[PDB]
Amino acid sequence: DPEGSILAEPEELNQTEQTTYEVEGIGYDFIPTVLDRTVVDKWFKSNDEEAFTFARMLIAQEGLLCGGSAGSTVAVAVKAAQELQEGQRCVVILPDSVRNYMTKFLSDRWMLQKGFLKEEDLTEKKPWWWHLRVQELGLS
Amino acid sequence: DPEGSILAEPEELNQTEQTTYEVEGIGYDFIPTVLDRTVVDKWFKSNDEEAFTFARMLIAQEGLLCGGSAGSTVAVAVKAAQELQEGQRCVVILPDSVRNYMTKFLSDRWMLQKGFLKEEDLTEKKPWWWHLRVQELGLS
Repeated sequence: DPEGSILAEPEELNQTEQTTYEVEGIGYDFIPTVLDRTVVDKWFKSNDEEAFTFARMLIAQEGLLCGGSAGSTVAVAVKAAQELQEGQRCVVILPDSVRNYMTKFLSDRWMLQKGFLKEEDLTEKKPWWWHLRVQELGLS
Repeated sequence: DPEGSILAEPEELNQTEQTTYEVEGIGYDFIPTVLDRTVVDKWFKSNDEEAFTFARMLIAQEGLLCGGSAGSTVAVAVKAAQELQEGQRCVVILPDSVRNYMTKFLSDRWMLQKGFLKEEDLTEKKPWWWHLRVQELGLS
């Protein structure tokens, strides 16, 4: 359940100042009738930053063209499955595709504007010549 | 005695193929009537390249504004004087000043033009930034 929603229980997890989040399709300000919270063993809260980071990581490392909700699910799973051991199995549901987010997190400009990416993080992975200026080239 | 000239004795010293040299004021293709070679203990041959190098060294290090002929004398002095020990004294005659050679060896272009200097040899003493290009500067 993303931060800013009230679905997650116990209620102590929902104590946050903001109720606006960029992730789409999950989280609500009310408990839907169809939702049976009694069968959910445990709940985890997630934030937009980790969701989009994990979605990008999924796209780049596994080839799964998924959206933000999938990123949130995988981010929660990497924490929850720590209690598991070898020979056990985990399953995560990836709801939607990246077609609905082409100009959203899939775009670096949007993430930088929203603050989910930092110049330090973006440039740390870049090669040595990334910061050299154009004038250093041989050009005429 | 400069190379090409025949003032030096024994005659075996004067066995060289070129009869012309850049240095001025010393050396002739004949023995002057006033020259009494008998009072000279030893003779040395000299060339332009070493003479001008010492002349520049004299100016750059000893502060002596003397011509190439003075450089020739010192160029041989460092070789002949090696037989002397501490407490002994050596005297070198410096004929004339640098005034008569401004466009000559005093000019780096003239030395490079005559081949007495090499680009790699000359530039090896220059700072590390010597071979960088203008485009690398910050300019607007």
